[PDB]
Amino acid sequence: PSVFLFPPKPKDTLMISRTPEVTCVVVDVSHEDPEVKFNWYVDGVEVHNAKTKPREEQYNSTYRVVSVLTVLHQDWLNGKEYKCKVSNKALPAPIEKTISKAKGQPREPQVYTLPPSRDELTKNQVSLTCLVKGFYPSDIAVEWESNGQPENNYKTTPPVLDSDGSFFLYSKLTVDKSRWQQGNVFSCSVMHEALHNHYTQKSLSL
Amino acid sequence: GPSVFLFPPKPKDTLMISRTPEVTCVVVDVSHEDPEVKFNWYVDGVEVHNAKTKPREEQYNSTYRVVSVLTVLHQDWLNGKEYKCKVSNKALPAPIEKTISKAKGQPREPQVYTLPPSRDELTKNQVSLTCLVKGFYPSDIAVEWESNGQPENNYKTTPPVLDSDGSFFLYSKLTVDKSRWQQGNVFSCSVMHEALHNHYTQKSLSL
Ligand SMILES: *[C@@H]1O[C@H](CO[C@@H]2O[C@@H](C)[C@@H](O)[C@@H](O)[C@@H]2O)[C@@H](O[C@@H]2O[C@H](CO)[C@@H](O[C@@H]3O[C@H](CO[C@H]4O[C@H](CO)[C@@H](O)[C@H](O)[C@@H]4O[C@@H]4O[C@H](CO)[C@@H](O)[C@H](O)[C@H]4NC(C)=O)[C@@H](O)[C@H](O[C@H]4O[C@H](CO)[C@@H](O)[C@H](O)[C@@H]4O[C@@H]4O[C@H](CO)[C@@H](O)[C@H](O)[C@H]4NC(C)=O)[C@@H]3O)[C@H](O)[C@H]2NC(C)=O)[C@H](O)[C@H]1NC(C)=O
Ligand SMILES: *[C@@H]1O[C@H](CO)[C@@H](O[C@@H]2O[C@H](CO)[C@@H](O[C@@H]3O[C@H](CO[C@H]4O[C@H](CO)[C@@H](O)[C@H](O)[C@@H]4O[C@@H]4O[C@H](CO)[C@@H](O)[C@H](O)[C@H]4NC(C)=O)[C@@H](O)[C@H](O[C@H]4O[C@H](CO)[C@@H](O)[C@H](O)[C@@H]4O[C@@H]4O[C@H](CO)[C@@H](O)[C@H](O)[C@H]4NC(C)=O)[C@@H]3O)[C@H](O)[C@H]2NC(C)=O)[C@H](O)[C@H]1NC(C)=O
Repeated sequence: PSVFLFPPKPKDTLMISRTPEVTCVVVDVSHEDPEVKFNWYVDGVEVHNAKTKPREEQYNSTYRVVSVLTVLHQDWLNGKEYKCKVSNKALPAPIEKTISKAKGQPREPQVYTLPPSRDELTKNQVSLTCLVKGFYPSDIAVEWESNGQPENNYKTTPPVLDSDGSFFLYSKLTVDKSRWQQGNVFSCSVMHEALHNHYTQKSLSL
Repeated sequence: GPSVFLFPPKPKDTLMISRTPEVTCVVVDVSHEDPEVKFNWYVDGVEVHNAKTKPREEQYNSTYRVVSVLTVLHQDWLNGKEYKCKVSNKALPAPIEKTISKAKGQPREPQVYTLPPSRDELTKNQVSLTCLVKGFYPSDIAVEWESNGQPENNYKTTPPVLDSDGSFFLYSKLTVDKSRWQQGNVFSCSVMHEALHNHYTQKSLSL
């Protein structure tokens, strides 16, 4: 087999109402030795909370077996280490993989909305841009709204490392030019550990 | 045994006839016991004989790394020819074949828009000049900034991102001193992509 260990989604660790989890994915499980055991540890202290998902027979005739561990928001954000220890009869010895939050001082994102270029105003749809810079760690979530309703026609770049060791990204919301021209107000919502209440919003309208 | 990585040309290299685009087939984890490596190269399945293969080089981990480089014609790559590298070695149960080409699809022309700093950014020492490039296909592209003929050092560009209509977009962010912006220096975002006339377009930005 092989073992991959995955962090929680950024949004999930920032809101207590959400449920962040670490996920341990075991691939290339054969039919001849299908028995997978998981042990989990949080800073070396064994914990007992994880659930194994119903496996998927993969299209290469191997099993994908997945364990999910719920994490405390504040444990993840304070940098605790999550160790998944995997065993299987085709493995020489148990594989461990460990994960934790990027290390270092969190830095507050600066959020800037930018209207469409004049040149773009010739098209049927236009691009509303939210630049989010100066943040650390790169874990962040960005969404758009209007009139408190999610606007879902948007795409956000991955975080990119900037020259000062912080990250930036851009999010692009596309809207019908007629919605823009009629003065509708659009909001770029940013969630990040270094924002007050883990959230901020910036408006954009004509 | 050995593992093979096959690398495409850089996007600028296939777009400018002055440049030399190359496909590079790298074999690592070649052992001492079976160190001979043989490459065979194909273009659309037809064998070609003009690659340049370098002697094996031992790595610090006591395996060999062996590289073969095939020059490609600009128009072959841009017409979607498939380049196959086949690597034979006596430790393998069968030769390893790897293939690379430009992503399949009709090319699409990048639309290039420049956007000035947000009003709110103007209380900072440095401001952000943004170039939005969208609607392009395939995703191979190059973006640069300059002012007064000279390249601007401090910019970063996002990877291409797949858009909801199947084309790509990206943004590139040039950081300048607020004073330079304020004095009306003209900056220009230049873009190179196969679906642009002369594989180039440029858009300017100033206050
Ligand atoms: C023994 O040593 C050798 C040599 O290492 C050297 O010496 C040792 C002792 C140490 O000192 C090392 O620090 C030192 O470097 C080891 O050889 C390495 O082997 C690994 C695999 O085990 C290779 O990993 C691959 O790397 C490529 C990227 O490689 C480029 O970038 C590297 C730096 O980032 C650079 O080091 C490489 O030279 C190479 O650089 C490029 O070179 C090309 C050609 O010259 C040039 O044109 C470019 O300009 C230049 N670029 C840069 C940035 O410099 C990476 O792409 C591979 O990942 C793919 O495959 C993975 C599976 O193996 C997979 O998980 C990844 O997702 C990815 O998969 C690809 O995904 C995309 C979709 O996005 C898809 O399109 C692809 O199809 C898919 N590919 C596949 C195959 O599925 C991968 O990580 C190292 O390159 C190689 N090092 C060298 C120098 O050749 C060896 O491991 C050691 N052995 C042991 C037993 O220890
Ligand atoms: C049989 O069929 C199977 C399915 O097709 C196939 O299983 C596949 O196996 C490969 C390994 O062989 C495995 O590859 C890893 O993928 C990691 C990313 O996985 C993400 O994203 C992919 C899509 O990109 C999804 O398919 C995955 O499901 C997974 O999704 C994430 O999962 C959880 C859901 O629980 C979510 O929370 C996430 O939201 C979700 N993300 C996304 C985007 O969807 C990738 O990290 C791995 O890369 C690392 O390891 C490689 C070595 O194997 C390195 O080459 C690579 O460089 C990465 O290295 C790490 O990088 C760090 C620095 O960047 C280093 O510090 C680390 O040390 C370094 N690790 C190293 C060197 O070991 C890796 O590619 C696929 O995930 C898996 N597919 C599925 C569906 O599970 C089988 O192989 C098939 N078998 C055979 C024999 O043919």
